[PDB]
Amino acid sequence: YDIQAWKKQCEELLNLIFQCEDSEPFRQPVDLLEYPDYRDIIDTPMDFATVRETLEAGNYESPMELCKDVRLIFSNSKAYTPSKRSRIYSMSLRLSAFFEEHISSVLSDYKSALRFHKR
Ligand SMILES: N#Cc1cc(Br)ccc1O
Repeated sequence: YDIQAWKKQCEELLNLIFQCEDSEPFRQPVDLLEYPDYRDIIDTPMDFATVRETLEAGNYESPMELCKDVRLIFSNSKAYTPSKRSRIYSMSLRLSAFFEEHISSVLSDYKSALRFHKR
């Protein structure tokens, strides 16, 4: 019932995501020089370095907030892709499946810890 355990669990999951080749297009903000119309479609850019920095600065209160930012990386990729068959979008789908498979226990354990704290 450790209410703080999610933070190191998220740090370790972000480390795995950074080791994965599929994360390369998402490790840093999208390059506006390569994609000059990016901000005409995407209102809120997000990337894994920003997620990691926000976590390390102590600026997430819960793993749900981290999960909302990670999911924004994937929805941005889906909204900017010109095709559902594109390379970068295809990498986003595999990364998303891996992230969701691993974040599920983090969220469940945190929510269970909070419910126990308030019993
Ligand atoms: N992150 C990540 C990831 C992990 C495995 Br296993 C396979 C594909 C991926 O995109």
